[PDB]
Amino acid sequence: VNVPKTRKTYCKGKTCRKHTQHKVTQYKAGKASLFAQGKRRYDRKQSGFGGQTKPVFHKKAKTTKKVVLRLECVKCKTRAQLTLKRCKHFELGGEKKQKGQALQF
Amino acid sequence: NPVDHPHGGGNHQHIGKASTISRGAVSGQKAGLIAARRTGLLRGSQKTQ
Amino acid sequence: MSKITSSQVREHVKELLKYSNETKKRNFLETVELQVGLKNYDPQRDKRFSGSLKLPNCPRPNMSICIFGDAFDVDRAKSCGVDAMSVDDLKKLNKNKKLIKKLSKKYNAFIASEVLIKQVPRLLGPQLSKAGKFPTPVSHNDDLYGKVTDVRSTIKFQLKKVLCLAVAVGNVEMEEDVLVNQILMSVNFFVSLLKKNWQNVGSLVVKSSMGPAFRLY
Amino acid sequence: FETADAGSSATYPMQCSALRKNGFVVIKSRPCKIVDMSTSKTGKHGHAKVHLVAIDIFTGKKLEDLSPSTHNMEVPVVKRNEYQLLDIDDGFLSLMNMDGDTKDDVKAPEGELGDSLQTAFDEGKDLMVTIISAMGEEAAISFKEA
Amino acid sequence: GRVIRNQRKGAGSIFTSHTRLRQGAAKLRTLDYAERHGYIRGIVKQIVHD
Amino acid sequence: VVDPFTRKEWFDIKAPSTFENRNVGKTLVNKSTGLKSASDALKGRVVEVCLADLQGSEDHSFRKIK
RNA sequence: GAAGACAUUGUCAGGUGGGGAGUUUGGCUGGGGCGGCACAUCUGUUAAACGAUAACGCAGAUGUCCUAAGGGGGGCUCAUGGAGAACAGAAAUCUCCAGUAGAACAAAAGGGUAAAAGCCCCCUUGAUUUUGAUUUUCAGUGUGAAUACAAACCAUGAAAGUGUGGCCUAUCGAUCCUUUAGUCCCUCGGAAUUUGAGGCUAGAGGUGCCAGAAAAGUUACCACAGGGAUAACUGGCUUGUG
RNA sequence: UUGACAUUGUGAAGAGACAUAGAGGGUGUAGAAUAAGUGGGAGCUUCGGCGCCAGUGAAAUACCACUACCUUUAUAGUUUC
RNA sequence: GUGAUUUCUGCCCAGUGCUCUGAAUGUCAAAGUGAAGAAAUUCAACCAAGCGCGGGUAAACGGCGGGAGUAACUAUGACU
Ligand SMILES: C[NH+](C)c1cc(NC(=O)CNC(C)(C)C)c(O)c2c1C[C@H]1C[C@H]3[C@H]([NH+](C)C)C(O)=C(C(N)=O)C(=O)[C@@]3(O)C(O)=C1C2=O
Ligand SMILES: C[NH+](C)c1cc(NC(=O)CNC(C)(C)C)c(O)c2c1C[C@H]1C[C@H]3[C@H]([NH+](C)C)C(O)=C(C(N)=O)C(=O)[C@@]3(O)C(O)=C1C2=O
Ligand SMILES: C[NH+](C)c1cc(NC(=O)CNC(C)(C)C)c(O)c2c1C[C@H]1C[C@H]3[C@H]([NH+](C)C)C(O)=C(C(N)=O)C(=O)[C@@]3(O)C(O)=C1C2=O
Ligand SMILES: [Zn+2]
Repeated sequence: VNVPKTRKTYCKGKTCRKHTQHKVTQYKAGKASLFAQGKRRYDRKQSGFGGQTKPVFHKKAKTTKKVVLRLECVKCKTRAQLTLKRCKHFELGGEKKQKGQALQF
Repeated sequence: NPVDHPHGGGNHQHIGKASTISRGAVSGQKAGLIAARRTGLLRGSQKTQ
Repeated sequence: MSKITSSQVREHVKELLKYSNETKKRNFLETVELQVGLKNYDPQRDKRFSGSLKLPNCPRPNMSICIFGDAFDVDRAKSCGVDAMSVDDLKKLNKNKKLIKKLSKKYNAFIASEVLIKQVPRLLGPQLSKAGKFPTPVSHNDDLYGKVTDVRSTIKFQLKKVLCLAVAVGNVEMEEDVLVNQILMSVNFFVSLLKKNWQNVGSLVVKSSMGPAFRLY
Repeated sequence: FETADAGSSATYPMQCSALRKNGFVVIKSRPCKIVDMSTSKTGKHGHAKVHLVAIDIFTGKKLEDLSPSTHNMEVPVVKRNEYQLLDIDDGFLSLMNMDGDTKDDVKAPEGELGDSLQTAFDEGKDLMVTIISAMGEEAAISFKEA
Repeated sequence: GRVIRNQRKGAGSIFTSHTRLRQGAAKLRTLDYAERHGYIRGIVKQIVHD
Repeated sequence: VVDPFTRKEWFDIKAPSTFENRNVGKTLVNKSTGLKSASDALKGRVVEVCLADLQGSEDHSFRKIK
């Protein structure tokens, strides 16, 4: 699906509680740091003898992921997240479609 | 029988898997040709000549 | 982490416009050049990076553009004022090699038409693409003057065989802040097109037309 | 500056029985084309299991697989695209979309099909080539005279 | 499975060698001064079957 | 660059006193470096020469001495 | 006599390792198996004119697509047929007349819609924020979907109004773990400052066996607890077939 | 099985890599051209001329940088075989 | 592994094994090295065997299909 690079939407910041301009990006997940408490617990639990201790997911059924947009306001630099539905293809700011242009096979 | 040997089981007498065992195998697996670089009838005939 | 920030680029672009704007004021409009260079990218092995970016202002403002158009594109070119190159002299030109060489070397950017773009390989030869100049399509709805400015602004980072790339950023008399913003945007576009990003950028030079090659990184 | 890409694994999981002849299947992280299939009953109150023989298309390598017929299998979402060849450069063929002209990354196919393609382009006779795209890799598979 | 025949063979008991009718071990004369410097003369007296 | 012809040096082959030409000729061997004695590389050598060249006269042209 | 700071040996790390060890090897089902999904959903019918309602009943469909195919406003009327106009004919384009919808509304079916909900044009981002209430499945729990408001800020339009995604009915996901956004917030418990870590509020990464185990077989060498809830004889009801 | 550390002391010889600054270089056609390539570039300067235009060729000559590759020079040393 | 003697043991090294003085690190742990930081740490190169790429081996496990046209009866097809 096509979504524009810019969007006027509500800003939660205390200096601007009105509709302000936001740039639209995609949320890419973080680095999954090693010192998180669950990771340290997993390392201690996997250490030793006994093999794998927590389940590992195998039965993947869904192909798509919900896209979530990171909106950064251009004035207060505050960020927000907006969820858009399961789409296989995604283009930030692609070319706009044409109503009645000559088809080209 | 399959309990007594790697080659073992039946309904037909056959090896089942490749009879060329590794050199780096373990005990109980080395029933066959141990580190066979070549197999079959040889002709011929030099090794170091 | 962006290895290259504004502040050092502010200082280096101050000294760049210093050397251009009083020291060796010349008789023609010079252009700012970003020359970049890669380290671990092996051209024969990796996936080739390719991408064009429309600049927020203008580089070289006197590029020489040629319009392969038919009737509406040709008439729009006559209105605006760009050399329009119709199917007439194209099929009057077909029977040669030197003349297509002359056309390709004479006009630097080529602009096309949607209904011409498929038989450009046929009517012309592979020479344009081999040089690195394929005509960019222009629709009938698209305003030709606006797309001419578009093509005189677009910067192309594209690997061909080698590891040094060079792109014109802008002119030497435009204002300091837009030059800083443009060179930062072009650097970030290159880094975004890469695989390992700042890890695999290795060379970052800015220049205008002459000896002093003002390094950024 | 980033690159937008919705999370779309290039595999729909389908079924061992729903894979058919001339198929597409993922055997050990490689695309491959199902060229042979056989169902087989195991026991006496047993179920059927599927033996799959397929050819990896990007290398042309035979890969085999064995699974219970009720289990799910990854099926690559292959995309075949019909492009126009401008000129065969230094091993990396230049290719054209319907209007766009990026596609300059596909290695000129090293087989006899690509050698005959080179002979064709050398005596001109301009062609449209067919390119397959699947799980990050793309390859020219078949030339066709326009 | 089960411990197979070659493993049992290496584990001793039944698969030892029968040394009842064997003579002494067939070994050369040990190194000494006589063999290291000059020569020594022995007489082969009975050739037998091991 | 390896430049073996300046790495090497020339030596003079001389004949037993039964003959009349004392000078037989010249050879070349690598420099006497550590762990490799050029002198042992010289003792490992057999050389061929004409008896006409050894005795001066042409009556011994067919004969060859090693 | 031979080897020599190599090797052996000690400890970690990678590989290999059915030789060995544990464990698993879904459900429904006119017996079980193969097949299928009737396992999470949607439309018409069965369904017996409130609601509810079964079968491996029938006919089908879903795991998508769309920055417009969302929102507002304006102009027009759509299939089809007839009569005509160079090339031009059955059919290319243009008119006129008739035209209650016989078209279209992304997709399956049903419903709805004519100065529109259809087709073109203009502007936009209500596909936004804060939590509550209600309906459907329902235990009146969750998930999903939807309804009507409130406090804001907006869009559109002259305005009334409309708009909290798709004209309506489907298009989807808990704990634990990871990651991101918010205030400039809380804690690191002897006292402070920075990184780090843990919290609170809202999302995403996914469990399709869809209220959500991490999981291959064989056994005629078999074993146990059971079952006529369940098959292979006979009997019984029925007689398509004979 | 492979690697590291320890047992484990005492010495050589030869190679390779890294380490920063220079210098120099890259001749099949054709082009008068000694064309490693990419990019800007119609001006350039030493005031002679060069460059564009022309021609030529797979690509062009001024002004220019950058890129790798190769060769050595300075090269405290570190490190591996 | 096959199973006296006689006779013979055809073709296939794609798969799975097995093997190598084949080739370059493509991937590659711990320890060691360098950069940043106030450090915890993070990121780099270098990176053993192995895996991957290449070759050999079937008295290793094993495998050994189709479809057309084609000869004075027709029919089959030595042949293509
Ligand atoms: C001189 N070369 C041929 C050699 C010879 C021997 N052994 C002998 O002298 C005896 N072998 C003969 C008699 C010549 C057949 C050698 O024993 C060796 C080597 C070479 C080195 C190479 C080392 C190198 N490392 C430093 C990166 C390398 O390229 C590898 C590698 N990954 O292939 C090595 O393994 C290496 O470390 C190495 O082990 C070598 C030798 O041991
Ligand atoms: C497995 N190692 C111990 C080994 C052994 C032998 N030869 C033997 O069998 C040893 N037998 C002897 C000791 C000579 C009697 C070997 O002969 C080799 C090698 C190593 C390979 C490694 C190759 C390698 N890549 C391509 C996998 C590599 O990167 C290099 C390199 N450029 O450093 C190589 O040296 C390699 O290509 C290579 O040549 C090897 C051997 O020759
Ligand atoms: C055939 N031999 C001469 C050899 C040559 C090379 N070098 C090459 O092949 C280089 N040639 C190229 C250009 C890379 C293709 C080699 O690289 C090698 C080897 C063999 C082994 C030697 C091994 C030896 N081990 C068995 C005791 C050894 O001394 C060591 C060691 N302690 O360093 C090894 O690790 C060794 O296994 C080894 O690495 C070898 C090679 O890789
Ligand atoms: Zn704001």
